Amino acid sequence: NQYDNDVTVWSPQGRIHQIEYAMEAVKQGSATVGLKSKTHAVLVALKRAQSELAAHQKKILHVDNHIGISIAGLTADARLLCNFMRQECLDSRFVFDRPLPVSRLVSLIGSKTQIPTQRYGRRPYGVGLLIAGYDDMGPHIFQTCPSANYFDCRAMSIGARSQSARTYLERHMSGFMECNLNELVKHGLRALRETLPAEQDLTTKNVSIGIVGKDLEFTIYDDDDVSPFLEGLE
Amino acid sequence: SRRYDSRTTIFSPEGRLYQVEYAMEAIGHAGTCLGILANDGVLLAAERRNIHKLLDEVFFSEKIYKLNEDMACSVAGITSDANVLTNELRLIAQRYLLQYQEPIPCEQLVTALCDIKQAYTQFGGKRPFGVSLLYIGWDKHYGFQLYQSDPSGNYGGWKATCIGNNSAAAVSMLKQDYKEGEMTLKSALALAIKVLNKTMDVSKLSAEKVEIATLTRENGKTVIRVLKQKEVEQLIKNHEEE
Amino acid sequence: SIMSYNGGAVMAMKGKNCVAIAADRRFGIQAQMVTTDFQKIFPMGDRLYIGLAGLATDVQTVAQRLKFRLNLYELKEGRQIKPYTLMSMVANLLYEKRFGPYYTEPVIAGLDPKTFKPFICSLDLIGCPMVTDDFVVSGTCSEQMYGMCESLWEPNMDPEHLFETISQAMLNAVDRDAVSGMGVIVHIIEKDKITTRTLKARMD
Amino acid sequence: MEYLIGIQGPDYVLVASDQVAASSIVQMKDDHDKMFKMSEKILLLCVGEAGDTVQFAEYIQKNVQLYKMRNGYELSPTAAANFTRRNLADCLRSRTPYHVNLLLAGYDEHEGPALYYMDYLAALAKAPFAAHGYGAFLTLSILDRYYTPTISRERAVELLRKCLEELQKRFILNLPTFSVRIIDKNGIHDLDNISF
Amino acid sequence: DRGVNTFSPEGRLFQVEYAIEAIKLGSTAIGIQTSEGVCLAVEKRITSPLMEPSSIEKIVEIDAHIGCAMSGLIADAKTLIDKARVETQNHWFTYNETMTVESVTQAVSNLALQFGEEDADPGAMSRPFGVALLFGGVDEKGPQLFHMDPSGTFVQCDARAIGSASEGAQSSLQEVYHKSMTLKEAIKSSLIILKQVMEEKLNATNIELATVQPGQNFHMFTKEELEEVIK
Amino acid sequence: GYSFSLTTFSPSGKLVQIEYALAAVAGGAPSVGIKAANGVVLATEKKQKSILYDERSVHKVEPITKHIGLVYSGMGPDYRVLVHRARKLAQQYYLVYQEPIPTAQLVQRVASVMQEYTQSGGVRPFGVSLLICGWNEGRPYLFQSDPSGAYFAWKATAMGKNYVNGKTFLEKRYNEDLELEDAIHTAILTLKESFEGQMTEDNIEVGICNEAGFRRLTPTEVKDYL
Amino acid sequence: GYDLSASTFSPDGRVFQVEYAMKAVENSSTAIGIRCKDGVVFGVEKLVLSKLYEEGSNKRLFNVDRHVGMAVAGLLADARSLADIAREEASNFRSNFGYNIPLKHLADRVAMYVHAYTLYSAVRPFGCSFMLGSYSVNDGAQLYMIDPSGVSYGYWGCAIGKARQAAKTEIEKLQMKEMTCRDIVKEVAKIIYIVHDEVKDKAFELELSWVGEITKGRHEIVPKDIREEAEKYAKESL
Amino acid sequence: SYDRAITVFSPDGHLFQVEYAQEAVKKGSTAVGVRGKDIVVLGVEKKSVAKLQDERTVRKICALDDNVCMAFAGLTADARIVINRARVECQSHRLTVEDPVTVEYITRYIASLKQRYTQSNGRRPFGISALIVGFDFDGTPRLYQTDPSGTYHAWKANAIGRGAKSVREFLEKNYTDEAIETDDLTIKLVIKALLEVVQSGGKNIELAVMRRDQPLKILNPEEIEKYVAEI
Amino acid sequence: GSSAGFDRHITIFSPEGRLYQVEYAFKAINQGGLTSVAVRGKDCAVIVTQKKVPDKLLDSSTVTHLFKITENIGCVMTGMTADSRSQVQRARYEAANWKYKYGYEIPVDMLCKRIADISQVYTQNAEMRPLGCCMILIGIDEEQGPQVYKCDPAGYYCGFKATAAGVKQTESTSFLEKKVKFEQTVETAITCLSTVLSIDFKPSEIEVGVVTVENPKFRILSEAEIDAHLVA
Repeated sequence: NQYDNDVTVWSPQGRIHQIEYAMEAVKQGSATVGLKSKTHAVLVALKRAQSELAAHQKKILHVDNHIGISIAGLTADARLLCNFMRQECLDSRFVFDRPLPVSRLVSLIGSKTQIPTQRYGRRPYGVGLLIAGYDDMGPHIFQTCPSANYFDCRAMSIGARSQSARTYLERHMSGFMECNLNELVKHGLRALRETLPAEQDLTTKNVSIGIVGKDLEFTIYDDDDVSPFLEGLE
Repeated sequence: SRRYDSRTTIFSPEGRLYQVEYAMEAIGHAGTCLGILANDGVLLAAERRNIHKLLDEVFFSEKIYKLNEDMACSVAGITSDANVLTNELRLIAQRYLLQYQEPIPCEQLVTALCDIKQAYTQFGGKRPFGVSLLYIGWDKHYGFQLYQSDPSGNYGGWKATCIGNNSAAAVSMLKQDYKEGEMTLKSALALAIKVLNKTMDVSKLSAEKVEIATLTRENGKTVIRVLKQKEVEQLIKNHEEE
Repeated sequence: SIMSYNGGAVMAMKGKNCVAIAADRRFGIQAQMVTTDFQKIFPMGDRLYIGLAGLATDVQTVAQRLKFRLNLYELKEGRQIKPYTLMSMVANLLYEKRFGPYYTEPVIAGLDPKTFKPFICSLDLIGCPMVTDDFVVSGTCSEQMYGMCESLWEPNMDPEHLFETISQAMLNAVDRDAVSGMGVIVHIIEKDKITTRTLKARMD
Repeated sequence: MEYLIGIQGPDYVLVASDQVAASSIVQMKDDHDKMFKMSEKILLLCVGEAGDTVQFAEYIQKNVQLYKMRNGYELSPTAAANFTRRNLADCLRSRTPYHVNLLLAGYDEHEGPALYYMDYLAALAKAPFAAHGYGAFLTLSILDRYYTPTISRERAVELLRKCLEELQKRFILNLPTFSVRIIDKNGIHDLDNISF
Repeated sequence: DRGVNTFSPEGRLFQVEYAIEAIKLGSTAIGIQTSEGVCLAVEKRITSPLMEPSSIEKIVEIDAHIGCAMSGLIADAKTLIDKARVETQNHWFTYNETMTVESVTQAVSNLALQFGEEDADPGAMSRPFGVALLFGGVDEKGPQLFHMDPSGTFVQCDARAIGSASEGAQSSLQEVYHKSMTLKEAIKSSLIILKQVMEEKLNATNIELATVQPGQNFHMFTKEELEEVIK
Repeated sequence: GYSFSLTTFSPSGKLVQIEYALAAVAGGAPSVGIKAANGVVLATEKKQKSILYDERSVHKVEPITKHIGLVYSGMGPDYRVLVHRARKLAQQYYLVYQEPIPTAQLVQRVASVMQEYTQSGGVRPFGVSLLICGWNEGRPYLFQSDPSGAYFAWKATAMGKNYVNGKTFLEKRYNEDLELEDAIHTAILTLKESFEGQMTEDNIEVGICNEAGFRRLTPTEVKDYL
Repeated sequence: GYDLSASTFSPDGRVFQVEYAMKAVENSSTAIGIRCKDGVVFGVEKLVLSKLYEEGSNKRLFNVDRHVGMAVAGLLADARSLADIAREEASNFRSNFGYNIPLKHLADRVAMYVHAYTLYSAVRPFGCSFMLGSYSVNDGAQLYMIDPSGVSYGYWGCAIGKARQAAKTEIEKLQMKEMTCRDIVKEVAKIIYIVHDEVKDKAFELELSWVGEITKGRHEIVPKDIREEAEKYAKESL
Repeated sequence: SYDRAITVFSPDGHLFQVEYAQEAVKKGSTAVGVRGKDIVVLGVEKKSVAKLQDERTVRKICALDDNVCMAFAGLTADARIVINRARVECQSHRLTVEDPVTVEYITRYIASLKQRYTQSNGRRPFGISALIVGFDFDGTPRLYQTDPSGTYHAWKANAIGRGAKSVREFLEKNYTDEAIETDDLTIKLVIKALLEVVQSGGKNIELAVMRRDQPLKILNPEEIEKYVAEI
Repeated sequence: GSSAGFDRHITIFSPEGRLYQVEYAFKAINQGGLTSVAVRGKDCAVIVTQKKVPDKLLDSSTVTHLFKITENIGCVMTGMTADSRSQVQRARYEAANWKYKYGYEIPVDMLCKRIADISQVYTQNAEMRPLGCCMILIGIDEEQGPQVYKCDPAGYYCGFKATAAGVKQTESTSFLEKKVKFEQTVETAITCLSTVLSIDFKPSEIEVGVVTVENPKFRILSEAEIDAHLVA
């Protein structure tokens, strides 16, 4: 009771409740999947809708020509972090005239989000992220956390019931490197559909796709543009 | 750190500010000060609480401070706080004189200190000043004047008032005896002694236990002056005869 | 020069248990006279006066700022300031603007508040005090004042003799100075009285 | 160059000023008012640098009006003059100094009429009569020769006309019209403009 | 005692959740987006006959093509309203064009979580805004309707109902709105829903209504116009 | 640092933090000040816990200027801070006025520093009372400054442990006519009234102030006086 | 609540907040540091929580300088910021004095920074413990360890993590003073495999880095071939 | 610098501090404002009227400008601060727009300042409510009311302070077009409305009117006495 | 033992006028489980401390409670290790700064006072806690000779003939008291520690720092130097 209010208060078990409460925000968010092959990196997210007359919330944002993200949790914080990422990428292109390596950008995020978890009065960012990018070391899929930790993965999933997608992801990750664009996008979609309820299904309304590869700038597909990828799913 | 914050400048559920109300409790226990305004002047009369035989006398007075050429004040409550406020009034009056090359009107001075007092009640997290003042002054706009201010930063002009111990009693006694417009400094001084004889629970008043400044005009010059013990003794004598 | 922009002359003289302070009354901009009764000598106590010469604007500012400080000083400490202490106060005030100074050279004349001992001094624009036992001059015609004081000043002069000495010094000194004149005001500071006189002077 | 003039009488202050607003060699305005009402019985005539004049005058005007609103009564001419000087003096050594020349005229119930002279360096001086600008050089001596302390207001207007006529024939500038106002115990009164 | 930026066990900011609770006590505002334009309708909720009905402004003009309907703590909205007004004018000065409804909503939505009490500077908010907004305007994409709450989340809506009767009004909205719906029908339908969810008898004085259509500028309905649609 | 007051008014109108700072003073070792016709004495117990403490190392009776000196009761390290501040205030005054600061003007400035720690953010009052003595304008001065920042001018007073008994003893023994040399005796005697055992010239410290200035009596001199 | 702030001492003179941060390092993977005759070897039992993570993710071995390596345990985010702080120190030293910072000095500086977060309520103590290893011809081999309190000590062999009490006894039985980097790499690998728990905390990877004469004073990850052998000699000898 | 958040949201979206500030306004002396045809009248109760107090120093009806004046209720010290702020703003407006500020404009400014104090760090809300009257350039009379929260409306006749509800109930059933027909009648209304709460009717009320164009006027004891005799 | 509000969490006055937090910080000095002893001789000053290395892999050379402040000033720390190191660093900075602005080496009594002044601030400011350590400084004064000073968490400091700090502070004081009421000075110190510890430690079990009149430079005795005094 006395240990779960401030981020600077270590509990007796050696944990920080506030950082754990901020991670709950990512788990309540809509599921999103991120996987990569050998030449591409894709993101697939389930767009949520407040009501039938509302538009599905944006879940895939642009960062740069070689970097794209997928958010889960507090949207205001997601936009905050996105802005920071955009600036860093812009700075790299202004100073060194070259795209900022995805791995280096991820480290900046880690450091930036770590600060607020040690200062009194501050709070952790309540947003989880999935980062897809393409630099000189190929395609990358990173996952940022609210507790400033980040992991380099082959495929990842965050959000409500993302464990089911993760289970599917782990089972079919052996044939991801050799997968082609169309093929790789199907796996993501299949894994993304595993977190959905038995009744509900993935359509061209609640599905957003973002791809970035060897010879392709990070582009986002919405509604009608996601028809091609959707056509074929068993 | 929120944990240790006392929260000095927030309202209570009834729309009260407790620090201000408790600062006021302090004052109602301080030595009695009373102000009476006459036709020919204004006076302050204060119970002394520095009474021990080994106290040295070295100073103008315990509780009566001169603010500029035309005003004085006496204070009730936290002495060290009163020292901050009285130094600030001197600074405010000299600021005015510097700017306009004229003495600060008495109500402008009062108001400007009370702005400082209201700010402590509203923002900054510090406790208020535990002080009430009575101010006496002459200016060219209103002539002889007497004000009272309190820790809320509230003030009001009076014909006669009292603060400190047994103020409530002094006030009902002034409401009985104060004659609007018919008061002279002699009459005022008499009443002071009468009211001070009743608000002090030492039976015999004693000219060692009180301090009396008067403020008059002589030849287009304000004159502020602490009565000497002889004069106070006589004043006391004169009450005994009544 | 900025110091001669408005003109003006001030001088203080020491006598036997009395001090004298005099100044010109002209207020002018360059060659044009504007008024003939501009105050240059200000009271800083019953027997303490400060004379200020130089830029008119700074003369008024310094006088007003000094009054501000003296008033506060006399409220804090419950006593009249001593002549020497005032000099230091003024020096400190002038030294604060070391690299953007007030254009005024003050002269202080008075008697000690408790001992009534004559005291005169002069300070430069940046605040360098100079206590003398005879006389101090300041203004556009300082050279002329030096000549007059050096030959006319005598030791242990009485109030009447001191008045005549400083009057003759100022009068003849301002008559050789084009930007100083239009009347002369003299203050004779004694133990029990202050005598202010305006001399019959040239108005050209 | 702009012209200002003030003449103080036993119980009134008469002031006047040119109405020319000039831009290099052309007169852009011929009915320009250089007088600013600070209060019921106080006028502030200000000339000098473009911009500064109106900025300083209005700044002073706003504070004088604020003073009256805050306390109920108005500031006296003397207090207003010193307030103005203080403000002008404070900016003198600052980064943004006001290059303005002023004449402060006003009437006080207990102090009587008053006329103040203020140059751009903030030197304040009280005077029976005063002038500003290049026109003062040709008119100050006329004031010296005819001005008496008990001069009546009717005679003061005549004296002011003499000064204005001197400018007409001796001054190289074209100042054909002047604003004329008077301040007594009944307030500020506009008088007929003196034109040529 | 907890700070304003304290996270709950369910992963939510306590203050933001409490700010959303404050929006439910506000008046009911309705926004409908059609191909003809966007209409906004909010109940004035007059508490006394002596109170002037024209002094209650629940619908304001952000710009010529953007209108706004607020709900909840009305005084908090003013600050966000001015920000929106400044953003569009700033956009016009710099780019010589009008800002899109989405962009304006986005800019206003960014101030939502800008509050704290430790790392902030002299001028920061000590709590979130307690009001929901409805941005209706017309840009290059045509008529648009956006809804933003205290959490900073903004989203495009075909029809939205904020306020005390938000739940009941939304149900009537989805059961009576189609893609081919016209402006005239939208204006009528909104008024029909507003009158059903109002405790007071709806008339031409206790409600506000504004529309933004292609070409036409932000237009507030006058008493006469209102009366015509009330029949 | 915390920007809110740690001293605040109670519902009775008391400032308990200051009441508690005063408790600290009252448990401090005893101190005495006496203003004679031609000077002032300050005298205090500096009994040390052991005989390992180099008594000569640290001094409770301290000069501020040629003519002013201090002693205290309460918290030694709080005293140190005040001593340093008074020394800086006396210098500041001398640099402006070029005359050594009058005792009562030193007392007002130091007391003012004390009041600020009753109201400023994040701090506790000083757990110290001061006795300050000085000589100026051919008159001796003695003042007490307490933790609230209030000051009082005394003829004679005692503070620290057993001050109430001490004062009663000074009521009876003080007179105005009393010369310094005698004052010194009744100072040392007021200390004896509350002293544990065997007052030497190394476990009291004594300062005097007169025309010549302020100084700490040397242990050799204290011995004579004992 | 005596254990709620780092600026509050408890009745028995303890700073519980700093001790709670040490508990966070206690419930974490074990890392080892061994000071041999001509270098230092670092080994970490990297716990792979997921199969999705890429081989080499969440590295617990950092290069804070050309001649300095860092092995951490506890909160990775806290450890990462400390690594950046260490890097800043090294860089700043070279810019001020013109040469590589001595390990002891670097350790002292970083420890003081760590110690700064254990005196106030405004901030919280770092939830990580790390090791600093380096090698130079003028300094020889040096190994230091810093914890949440800020205490810095030099070691011959050190262990941090959940199994540090068991790894120390395994490090104890070794003659590291006469050993070399080439030979200590197999022992480090062997020791890590021994303390590693099978049932609990399943699935781990072995991280190995060294600095010494073999690597010419530069801190770097132990070569794949040498690591292979070490891991092959660790599993075969267990 | 103190950066603690004093005004924060509660579980049901309530700002406790703002409600506590409104509680302080309820204990304030009754103040009534009535908007007449060609006149504006303000009337405050004098509560405890001592015989030794200088009446002119504790007036609760001040002037912000020539055309704008105001009466308040609640914390007198707080009111003084607000009044000074408004006065400064009135001179600022007069200097940048060369025109007397409209009643609503200064009302807006004061309301905005009050709202700013409910969402700022280290400060508490102002504990007062104000009645602002006056005339705009065109000549139309105005009457506004601001409260601690920062909300403000235009009224015909309002009452604040202790007994505001009681006076509001009587004002509704007494405010008509045949009640503000003439200046006298309008003043009587305010006096009669003030007699419903203020004890010992007569000299316990402070009245002041503002006729078109002229400066604020204050009725004297005998001038008010005469009005009371007619009622 | 009265208490009210938060007088046991932050450095504020309790009902009796005590500062509990400062008192707790004195208990933190004994948490290290060590004892220090400093003895002032006629022409020298020595500091002996308990050197305990219970770990085996620990590099004994990096384990020490004796620090060199300046060339002629040495010290021994007792209590929380991390706090001690920061205080040692502060003292070193203060000393270097003193010489840079005054032109001469800072006196031991002045250095001790400066560290004590800094410690006082922690007892008056609530935001930060006091340090849980104790500092003992030794050095040769050019006019007074050998000096031994010690300051604590309360901000209190004093000059000493001989003084101790740590777990057996009360026992070291009682042993040195009888002795006060080169070789002997070094012996007395070692004896005091050994007497209260009952161990008669070897050369590698304690550390020795000394400053003499002839050799003012702070020095640390080696294994062979410590054994020599132990054999006698």
